Parts: sequence; C-alpha cells; structure tokens
Amino acid sequence: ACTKNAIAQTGFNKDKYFNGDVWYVTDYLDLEPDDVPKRYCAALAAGTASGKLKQALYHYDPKTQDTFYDVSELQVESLGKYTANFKKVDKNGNVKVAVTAGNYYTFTVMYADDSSALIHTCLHKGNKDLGDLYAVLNRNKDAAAGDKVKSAVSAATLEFSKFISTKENNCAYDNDSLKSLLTK
Ligand code: HEM
Ligand SMILES: [N]
Repeated sequence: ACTKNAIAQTGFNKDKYFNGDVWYVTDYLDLEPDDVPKRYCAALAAGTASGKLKQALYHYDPKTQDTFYDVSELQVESLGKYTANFKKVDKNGNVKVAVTAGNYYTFTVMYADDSSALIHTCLHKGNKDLGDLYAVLNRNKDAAAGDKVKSAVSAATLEFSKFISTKENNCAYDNDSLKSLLTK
C-alpha cells in the first residue's frame, strides 16, 4: 500500500516538464520492494497533445526481457499532482489493455528543473499490493544525479544512498516511440 502524500514542487513549471521530451529514470526507491526487481529500465515522455495532458511510459526488465509501454492522460489534482489512467500499448500505440477502473497511478513532481526531476508515484493495478515509488529523472540517460536533485531528495527527508541505480543495466531506449505515443 502507499503511505505518502508527496508534496509537489513549489512553483512547479508545468510547461517545461510537459514539453513533449523524454525523461529517463536513473535511480529509484521503492518503499515496498520485492515490489519491483533490483534491475530495471524505465523512461517516459510527458507533454500536451491536442490540448490534453499526456505521459507515455516505457518499462524494460533487462534480465527477463519483459517489456511494456503505456499511454496515460493526466487529470489535475493540484499543480504538480496528477491522477493518470493507463492503457497498455505496443510501441506504435495500438491498444493491448484498455483503460480500466482500478488501473491508475498518482504522479507528483516533487522537484524539477530543465535537466532533472524527482517524482513520486503510487501505482494501483487490480488487486496487486503496491507501494510508494520515488524516481530521479534526467534528460540524459547517463547523467549521474547532480546537486540540485540530490538536495531535493534530502529535502523530502529521504536518503539518496538508499536509491537503486539503473545505470549498470545497459538500458537502451526508443525515444522516438515514446514521443509519438504522446499523441495516442
Ligand atoms: C517513471 C515512473 C514510473 C511510472 C509513472 C510507472 C508506472 C507504471 C504503470 C502505469 C504500470 C502498469 C502498466 C500496465 O500494466 O499497463 C507499471 C508497472 C510496473 N512498474 Fe512502473 N512506473 C514507473 C517506474 C518504475 C520503476 C523505476 C520500476 C522499477 C522499480 C517500475 C517497476 C514496475 C513493475 C515491475 C511493473 C509491473 C507491475 C505489474 O505487473 O502489475 N516502474 N508502472
Ligand atoms: N511502477
């Protein structure tokens, strides 16, 4: 179960975050692990498509090869805090699992600048029991977490030393598919 009400960044700049570009997860902290593997690759694109607030997601397990993409429209709870349904899609946006009641995630942007972000997400999916997930994002897939985002981790009363890095997993991403999924 999720236990945190994450606080969105004061003065969050929504147009900069939702600019249509790709974010890569470089480090993550799951408050309920054996929630997720110890090795993982994830990325997203976020933008406004025909007036609608969207995110496309990519997950890859580099050991099992389990791969999936999702498209989400984001509903606004408050600035920097969103509730998103999701549909599972192939990389071309064809629907594999439709939007469904009970399948949604919350998404809070705790910190963001032009290059980096810290987010919280609580996933709800059927009758699974899932927990709080924090993710450090970067516009560059290879970027070590810099001082601004590491300080934000501290300011959220978390320890960056506990975050698990995705950098050793040889992650390769289809940026083109993530961007085009925003429209789907
Ligand atoms: C970037 C922020 C993230 C968001 C918004 C997000 C969101 C989601 C969503 C919406 C699903 C369900 C997809 C579907 O069934 O169609 C999902 C599944 C999953 N995610 Fe993430 N995720 C993120 C990052 C991560 C990270 C970093 C990990 C590794 C710790 C991870 C591990 C997983 C796993 C293992 C599943 C499958 C759970 C299941 O089969 O029910 N995700 N995620
Ligand atoms: N997730």
